[PDB]
Amino acid sequence: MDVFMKGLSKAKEGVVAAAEKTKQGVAEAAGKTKEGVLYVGSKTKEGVVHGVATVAEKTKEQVTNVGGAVVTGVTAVAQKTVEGAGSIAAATGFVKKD
Amino acid sequence: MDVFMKGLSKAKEGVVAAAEKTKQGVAEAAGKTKEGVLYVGSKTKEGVVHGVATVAEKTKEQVTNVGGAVVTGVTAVAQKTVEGAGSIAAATGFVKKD
Amino acid sequence: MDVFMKGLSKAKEGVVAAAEKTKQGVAEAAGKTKEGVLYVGSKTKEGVVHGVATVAEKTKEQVTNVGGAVVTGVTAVAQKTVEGAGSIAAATGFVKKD
Amino acid sequence: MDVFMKGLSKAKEGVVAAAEKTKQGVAEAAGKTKEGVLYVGSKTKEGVVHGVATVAEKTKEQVTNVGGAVVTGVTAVAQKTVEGAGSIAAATGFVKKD
Amino acid sequence: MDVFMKGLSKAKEGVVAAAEKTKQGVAEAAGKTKEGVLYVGSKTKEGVVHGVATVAEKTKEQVTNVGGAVVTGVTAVAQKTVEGAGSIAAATGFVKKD
Amino acid sequence: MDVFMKGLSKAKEGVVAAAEKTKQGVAEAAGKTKEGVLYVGSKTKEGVVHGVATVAEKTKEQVTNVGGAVVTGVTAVAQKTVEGAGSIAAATGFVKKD
Repeated sequence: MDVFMKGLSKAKEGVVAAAEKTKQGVAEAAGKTKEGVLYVGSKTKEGVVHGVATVAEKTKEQVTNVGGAVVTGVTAVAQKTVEGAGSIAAATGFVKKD
Repeated sequence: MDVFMKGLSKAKEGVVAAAEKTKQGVAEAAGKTKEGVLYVGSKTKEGVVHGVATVAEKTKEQVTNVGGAVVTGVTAVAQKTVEGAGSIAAATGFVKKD
Repeated sequence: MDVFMKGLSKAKEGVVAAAEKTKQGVAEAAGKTKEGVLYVGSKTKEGVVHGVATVAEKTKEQVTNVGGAVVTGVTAVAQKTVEGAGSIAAATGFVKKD
Repeated sequence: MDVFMKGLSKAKEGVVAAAEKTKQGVAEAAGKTKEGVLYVGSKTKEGVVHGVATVAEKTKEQVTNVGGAVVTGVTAVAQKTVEGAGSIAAATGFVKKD
Repeated sequence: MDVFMKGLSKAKEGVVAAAEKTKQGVAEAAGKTKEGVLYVGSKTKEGVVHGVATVAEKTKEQVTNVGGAVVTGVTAVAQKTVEGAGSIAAATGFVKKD
Repeated sequence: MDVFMKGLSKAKEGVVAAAEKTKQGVAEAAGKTKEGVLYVGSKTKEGVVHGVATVAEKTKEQVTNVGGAVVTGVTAVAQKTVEGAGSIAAATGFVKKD
């Protein structure tokens, strides 16, 4: 079970170059992410919200937030004359300069 | 079971160049993502919202949010004279410069 | 079971160049995504909303949101003189410059 | 990949009875057999005979045997008033004797 | 990968009865056998005979045997008033005798 | 990877009865056997005979045996009034005798 590979796997005489993701000026809020996850015979239970109650009576204002991730604010990014955020990959092999 | 591969897998004499995603000026809010997920014989239960109640009586205002991810705000990005966020991949092999 | 591959798989003498996605000035809100997901004999249950109640009586205002992901706000992006977010892949092999 | 099964496989409410082979008075010599063999991505090399030489000169007798299995003799079986070699399988289920 | 099973596999409410092989008065000589063999990504090399030479000169007799298994003799079986060699399997379930 | 099973595997409410092989009056000579063998990513080399030489000159007799297993003799079995060699398996479940 060879699952996640970046290169030579049961191979011969390879020249591999692999880059990866970049981010420049990103503002995320309450996000989830799974990159390269492998379950084998497992049993999970993720991110549930259960049994929520909320009562109001003769009140003038009520603001409630329930969740896995609550974001109530400013998530700002400001850039100016920003230069260079990149993943470079170079590979060279089996050269015969004679 | 060879599942996720980037390169040579049971091969010979390869020249492979692989790049990857980029992001420049992205604003995400309450997003989910799964890249390269593999389940084998597993049993999961993800992201459920169950049994929510909300009562109001003679109240003047009631604002409620329930969820897996609640975002109530500003998620802003501002760029100016920003330059360069990219994934480059170069590969070279089996060259005979004589 | 060779499922996800980018390159040579049971091959010989290949020159492969693969790029990937780009994003420049993207604003997503409460989105889902699955890229390269493989289930084998698994059993899942994702993203359900069950048993929601909401009562109002003699109230002047009631604003409720229930869901897997609730976004109530501004998700803005502003760019100006932004240059370059791209994935490049170059491959070269089996050259005989004599 | 459910390959060899004798019974219920992803089923419900079954009554299965399976018997198997019998042998009574059998004489085998230099035989091969494969029952329930499964190869996955494997590479084998079985039972080869390679590069055999044999020279005679002014000799009065030469008897040679080369092989994977050489049997030069008596393989005999003798039975008399022999009784009973059989595989029986009985199954009974979901009976409602009222 | 559920390969060899005798009974219930991912099932419910089963009544299974399985018997197996029998032998009574058997004489085998230099035999091979494989029952329930599973290779995964393996590499084997079984039972080879390579590079055999045999020279005779002015000799009166030469008897040679080469192989994976050489049997030069008597393999005899004699039975008389022999009774009973069998595999029995009985199964009973979900009976409601009222 | 559930490979060899005799009974309930990921099941419920089963009644399983499994018997097995029998032997009565068997004479084997230089036999091989593999029952329930599983290789995973392994590399083997079994039972080879390589580089055998044999020279005779002015000799009156020469008897040679080379192999993985050499049997030169008597392998006899004699039975008389022999009774009973069998594998029995009985199973009973979920009976409601009222």
